[PDB]
Amino acid sequence: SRPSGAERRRRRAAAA
RNA sequence: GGUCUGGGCGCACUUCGGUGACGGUACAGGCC
Repeated sequence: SRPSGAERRRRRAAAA
């Protein structure tokens, strides 16, 4: 969309 | 940052939708 900033916090939170 | 968001930016991917724990949680907001 770009990724929704919250969606950046979800990137690392998919993993950690 | 407990954590979620929002929508771009300055960059790289790609079906051009979204994917990217990159500058960077930085910006401004929710129960902090």
